[PDB]
Amino acid sequence: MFKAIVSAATLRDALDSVSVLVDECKIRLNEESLSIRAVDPANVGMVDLTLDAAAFESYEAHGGVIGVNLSRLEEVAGMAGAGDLIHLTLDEETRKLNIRIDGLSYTLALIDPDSIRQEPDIPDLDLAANIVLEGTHLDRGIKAADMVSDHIRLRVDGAEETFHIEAEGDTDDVDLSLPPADLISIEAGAADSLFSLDYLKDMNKAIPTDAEVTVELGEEFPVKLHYQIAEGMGTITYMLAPRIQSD
Amino acid sequence: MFKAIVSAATLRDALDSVSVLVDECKIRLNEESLSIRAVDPANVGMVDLTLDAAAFESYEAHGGVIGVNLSRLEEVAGMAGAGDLIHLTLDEETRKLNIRIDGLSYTLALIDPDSIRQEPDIPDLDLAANIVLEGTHLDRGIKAADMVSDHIRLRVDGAEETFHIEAEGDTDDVDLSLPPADLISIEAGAADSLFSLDYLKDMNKAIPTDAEVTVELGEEFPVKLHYQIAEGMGTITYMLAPRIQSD
Amino acid sequence: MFKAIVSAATLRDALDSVSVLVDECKIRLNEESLSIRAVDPANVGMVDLTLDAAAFESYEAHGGVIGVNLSRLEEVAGMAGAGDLIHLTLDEETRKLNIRIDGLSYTLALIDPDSIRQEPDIPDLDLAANIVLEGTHLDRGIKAADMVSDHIRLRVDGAEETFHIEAEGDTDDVDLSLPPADLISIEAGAADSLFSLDYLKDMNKAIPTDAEVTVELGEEFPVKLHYQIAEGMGTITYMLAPRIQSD
Repeated sequence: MFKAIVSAATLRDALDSVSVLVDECKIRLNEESLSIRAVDPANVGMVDLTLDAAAFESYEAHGGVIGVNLSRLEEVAGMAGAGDLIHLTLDEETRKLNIRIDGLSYTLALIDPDSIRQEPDIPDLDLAANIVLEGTHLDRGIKAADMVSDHIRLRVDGAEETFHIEAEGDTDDVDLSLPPADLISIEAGAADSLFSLDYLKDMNKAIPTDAEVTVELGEEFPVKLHYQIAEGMGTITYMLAPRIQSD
Repeated sequence: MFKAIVSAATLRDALDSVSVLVDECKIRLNEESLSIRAVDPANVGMVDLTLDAAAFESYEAHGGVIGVNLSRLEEVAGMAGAGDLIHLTLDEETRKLNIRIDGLSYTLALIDPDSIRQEPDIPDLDLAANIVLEGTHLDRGIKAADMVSDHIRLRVDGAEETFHIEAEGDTDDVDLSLPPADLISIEAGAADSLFSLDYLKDMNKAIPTDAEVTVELGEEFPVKLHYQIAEGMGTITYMLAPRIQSD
Repeated sequence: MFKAIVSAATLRDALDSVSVLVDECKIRLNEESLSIRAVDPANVGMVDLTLDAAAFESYEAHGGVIGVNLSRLEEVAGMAGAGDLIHLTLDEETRKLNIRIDGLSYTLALIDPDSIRQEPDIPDLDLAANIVLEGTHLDRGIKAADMVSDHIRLRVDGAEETFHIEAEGDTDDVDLSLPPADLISIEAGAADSLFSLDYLKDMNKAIPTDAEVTVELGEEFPVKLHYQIAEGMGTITYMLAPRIQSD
């Protein structure tokens, strides 16, 4: 089994992230925690999720991987609230998924990990010009590029260190300017990258305010977003497809 | 006339209940209070409403029955709020309906009771295994069967006394378990019944939290729901069509 | 340039008013303030807006008129909140529009005032039977005529001084009765006028509660609505097409 009392609040954060990109979850429950990670069909979105130590009151595991009917758990798990603790009880078999929340017991027929889709790996990369900002201003920067230009610039190094999420389009443009001051941390390097704002939309559509956003900036490569979304108890790594940077 | 200062809050509760099932209201104003009650066209829903003593500051009556343009009063009466008192003034004629709320006077041409539809009667039944629960957990039990199975089980007597609103469907199921403790009252009997969750949906779609739900449980028969929805000033009796109980 | 720190709250009030009727804004920035005013295509709505002294912390002007891509500024300006101060910086050219809000700089290609549409003038009229009421009861009066009758009566002088927004329609009617008392001011005259409730809808769809509504009442003529929508810092003058007053 996988014994876990999970704070209710850790439920929508974990199972919603990949949603944007996959419906079916291959699930990995390892001895330190249980993680998640897949590429959407168009291969334009990869969010590696790693769930951490003591995020539930207890738990026991040894190997034990599951593909979950993510398309079904998605709304059923969301019918619950944060202030509750959750149980993950899956020792009987892999065809069912039992969960306990507010007196309600669930039984879901689960899929064998081996017949869904190949599971990705870690592009092994180390970028320079890494930035940080809170999710509220990061999504608000997205909301500004969400209609003028289609894709978002993360222009880094605008006269040595600087960031910019701007978008050029016919007869209208937009620039979000973000200096040092009151910007948690900086790594003042040289990289800037392009990305498609839409495939960013579905991604930060779930990130209101108070989530530290970390952007690994490099030149024209998949940008890495490192996150701890809830009380500071989780990560959601999003890589979006680059774009040629001319304009 | 029918002189009634009705607390605004008693307006949406009274005229919304049948809505789910009928558009046209045959209305009965008797000397203790004025009540309501009809079967939807598909004959899969009957909510007998009985309005009680002193729910308005005053009132006078002697016979006097009305069929109301329920399809029109429905949104006009809902344009008002609870914190107001309402007047029911209908002595001039039966072709109009005058009501007073916030300085706004209304005049509706009303229908003669005798040309709409037959008005039902009280199935005369006394069931065993009667249950009680608050509307918030009752609708929340409905929300759980609202997508896995189509109809809701009220399984009563799961090893002598017990209740369960579970729903079986291909490769996925669900069970809501409800013991004694912190369940206002019980009548520990033997009956369990099936019902269609949809025709329950429209019914408890209006019941958030804090409404005592009373379920007359028997075996495969129309279940009776007894209610006092607002400050504890009204009833809405819902009978939903049974279903064969195999599964 | 036009130097203006505008309270964020003055942004949605100013640019939303004409929206209901025009998409393209011919903009007039005069030495006391900058105003706005045009007739919708169907010529059934004219809202003359005049922005006043010190509504921004500072400003400089000399002539300088602009036609704005109102259809684009409309959602971009609304992506911001009230608690912010705004800058109107347009000295470089008339092809662009630069605005500053929360670190985000904007650049919009602007149109030359001379190629959009003729700009109206002030019907020069002085009516009698002028009324006043707060936007909350005025829109709530509109919400009552919004479904029974199509157009709203402003019947003035119902037995010397009185107001009424009533609407007659087949087998159903409605009347909103409004006396002296607790009705800020009156001018007890003789005029009553008709108007189309829809073209009033889009107009007071933006007026919740606490906005003084002033209705210049006369007989069958375009009614004038004088307003100060926000902390008491703006006007929106709406003239709606009369209607024959029979019924």
